[PDB]
Amino acid sequence: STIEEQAKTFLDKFNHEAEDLFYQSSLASWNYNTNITEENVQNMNNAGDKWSAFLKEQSTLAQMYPLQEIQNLTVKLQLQALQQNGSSVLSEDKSKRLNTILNTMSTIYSTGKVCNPDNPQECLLLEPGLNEIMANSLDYNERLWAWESWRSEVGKQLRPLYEEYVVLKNEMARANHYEDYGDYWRGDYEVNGVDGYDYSRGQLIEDVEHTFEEIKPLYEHLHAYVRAKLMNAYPSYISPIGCLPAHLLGDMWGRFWTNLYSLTVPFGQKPNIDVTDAMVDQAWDAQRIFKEAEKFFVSVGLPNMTQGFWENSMLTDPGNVQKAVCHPTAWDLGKGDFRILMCTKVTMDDFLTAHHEMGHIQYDMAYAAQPFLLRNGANEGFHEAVGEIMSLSAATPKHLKSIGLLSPDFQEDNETEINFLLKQALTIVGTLPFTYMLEKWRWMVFKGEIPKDQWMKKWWEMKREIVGVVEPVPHDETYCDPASLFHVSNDYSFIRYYTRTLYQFQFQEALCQAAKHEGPLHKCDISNSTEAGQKLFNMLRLGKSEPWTLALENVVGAKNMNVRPLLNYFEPLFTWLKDQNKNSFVGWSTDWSPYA
Amino acid sequence: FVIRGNEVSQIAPGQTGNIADYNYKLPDDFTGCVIAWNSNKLDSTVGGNYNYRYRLFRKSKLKPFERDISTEIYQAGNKPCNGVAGVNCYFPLQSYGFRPTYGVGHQPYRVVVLSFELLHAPATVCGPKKSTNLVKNKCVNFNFNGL
Repeated sequence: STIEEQAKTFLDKFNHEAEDLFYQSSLASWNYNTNITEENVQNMNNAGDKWSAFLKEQSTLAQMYPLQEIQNLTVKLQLQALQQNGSSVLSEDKSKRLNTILNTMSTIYSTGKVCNPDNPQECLLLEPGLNEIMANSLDYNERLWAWESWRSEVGKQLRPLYEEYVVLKNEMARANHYEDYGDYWRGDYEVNGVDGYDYSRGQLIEDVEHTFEEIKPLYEHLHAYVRAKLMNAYPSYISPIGCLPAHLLGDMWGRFWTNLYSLTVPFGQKPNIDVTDAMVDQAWDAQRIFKEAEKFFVSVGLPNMTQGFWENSMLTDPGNVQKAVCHPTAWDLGKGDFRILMCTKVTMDDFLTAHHEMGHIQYDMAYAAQPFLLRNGANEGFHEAVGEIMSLSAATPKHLKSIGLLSPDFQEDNETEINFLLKQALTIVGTLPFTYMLEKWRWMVFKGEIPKDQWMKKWWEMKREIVGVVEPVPHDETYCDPASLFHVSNDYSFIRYYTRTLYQFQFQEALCQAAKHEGPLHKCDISNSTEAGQKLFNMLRLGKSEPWTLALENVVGAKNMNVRPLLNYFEPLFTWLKDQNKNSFVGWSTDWSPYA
Repeated sequence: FVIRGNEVSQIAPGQTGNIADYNYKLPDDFTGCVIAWNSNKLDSTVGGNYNYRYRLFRKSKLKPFERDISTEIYQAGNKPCNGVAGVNCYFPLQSYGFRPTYGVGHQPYRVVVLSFELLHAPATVCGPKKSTNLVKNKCVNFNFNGL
């Protein structure tokens, strides 16, 4: 009888629609893995982004209201996350034109026909799968020149389209304040139209000389060491002067540098460190058998209730006998069926994604009868606790090595240990400038008012390092295709793991000094930490209304002053990592550095 | 009848798909029209439309104007899997599973094939949704159901 009840009913209808759309994404993948067909990819291009139009309705009632200051902290955070300002300036006809252009260009890009078993290495790089298998060949010259030729022949004719896109944006892009699309899921990260926790103009105009020049020597040393490792440890098959190979980055962005630890092994034929016996024999996953076998004697005597053997039914070949081209769309309805939708390849990024998916589905078995408002957590700290912690706990090879289920053929040398130490050292402040520079770069590039007179100083390395496109002189601006990469659809920005650069350090201090297992402080042991990552499940249902992790503001410290004790704590290790190489010049940074 | 929305993209000349290859054979000289729109509030139920079932594959392609009146047991493998979904064997019958709030790409999409059929009898059926008005006492041209 009131407008509030109708609004609540409409919100429930929207939640049901979102749940049913997720069920659609799951069921289409189920059917297309039950049948030999691929046309479902078409539904990715057209249907998906269409849903975004419906979101517009919410904005129509979300801007003028002063409802942004709800008294409850959790409700306020949820409303900040789910009701960002968005791009509401476009009109209906303009929005329709933009949507049609987006659909047409996405269809053109995603329909790359050149990906087939007969192709040596040139497949659709947009879709992973077999592409990382047949392309594992020593013909680096072909791998580079064929790729650059394909990029040229697919991008040179698109220049007028990108120019018209740019000029269409530029009429109002100076006041849109749109930097990252990932806010669609985490709009609380950046605040548009008013000052917030991000870098405002007054803060940016000061940070470009204090923090920039404070971290410039560190970034200089870091990427100088990276260049030395890349042109010296690797064979000099090509001149270091030429552009770096983009295949080393692994993914399109290359932000996950830890993937280098996965791809540190050039070989791909002989067996590696993985459970592949069932894949060779039965062509199916074998982790479920291990999970079943690691539970028959780990009882705690008198459990409150049992939730470990709900699915006692035996299932063989739960899907396709032979796997088709893989695509990440893992989602299960549950309670009436459970099938593995995600593939399994040699990539720790896939491992971390699948661990998060497994945690979310484990949430789903308990929260399928709950509204979408409380279905997923608000703070990223919950996902961090239920995410990479489990991967780090399971990354210990001691448990698999002690049992001795496979052949006793194992190899380990000093190089592997040094690589492990370097990977651990990549999870500290060293990685911070690399991501901060990318964030600042992406924020400034979408303004259109920065002068373009100078390009050799802070723009010559963009084309040479990130994309690696070979050009006579990189004096151009119209080539900025990666800034509008397809992943804007799925919002896979990794800023949600940003705090992992800091928070996971503190947790180490909780254990590295307490447990102090056999071994010096150089290599801290994290063995048998899976119980620590599993004990949190005992009260997640109870603590739904009082999230303790949201209250503390330990994520950030104090930007208004320099904390002296928190700047020289690990100086002996930092200086050792800094001045170890002899090619690093000591002192003032020379204006002309051809080798930097 | 009703089909899955994605199968609309499957039915095409020379293309693959469940409907084109295993359910219905497109005539080479098909004459007619297919009218379809979202039947979310009509062909779907809140409680779950689990009654509908379909068959993944059939041994022989269904001929035009042929109705599959058989639901025999299917054994896709060379060994008696006895209907167990496993190695080299599949379960012939699967559920449709239509719900009201389905996405457009996979809604219970309508299918209305108005196949013009020439049997051994003169015409007796029409669809004349065009009948205009009528004027009298003026020299005009008139048509009444063919005359």
